[PDB]
Amino acid sequence: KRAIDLSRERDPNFFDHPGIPVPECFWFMFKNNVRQDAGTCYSSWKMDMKVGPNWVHIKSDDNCNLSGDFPPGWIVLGKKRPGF
Amino acid sequence: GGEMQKIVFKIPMVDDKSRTKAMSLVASTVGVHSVAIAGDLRDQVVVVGDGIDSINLVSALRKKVGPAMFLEVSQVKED
Repeated sequence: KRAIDLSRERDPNFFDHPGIPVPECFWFMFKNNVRQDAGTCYSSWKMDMKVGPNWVHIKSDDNCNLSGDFPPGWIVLGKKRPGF
Repeated sequence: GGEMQKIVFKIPMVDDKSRTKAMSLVASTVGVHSVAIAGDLRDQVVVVGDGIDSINLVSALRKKVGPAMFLEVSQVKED
């Protein structure tokens, strides 16, 4: 029931695939402040992700801030992984 | 070859048998370099490769593993 606080979120349950660069960011998807899932993604990059009812084009900046057209109730938030 | 693809599926998976079948099916698909099960619920199937027919792959997952949905389609940042 807390407001979204990435400092208190457990890390994503991720796998760094060995043949590609390690992605710099963790992402966390919430619906009305409840964590739905989490993963890894590249910084200074782009992806298409299913966020609730809609496909969303999400851009990441160099500090893992995520932007896109999130539908009502939903958000995807980023943060840099340790050491990046 | 080309810049690699990253495709993530969400597949409700009852247990580790289902997971094993999904990983085997994906690994046997043309173009796949690696596959892992990830996510908070252990139901994200993360696929990396080059020239994957994701159309056919989702169909095969739906027939053999469970009700697969796309979560993400992206390219790998290689530079």
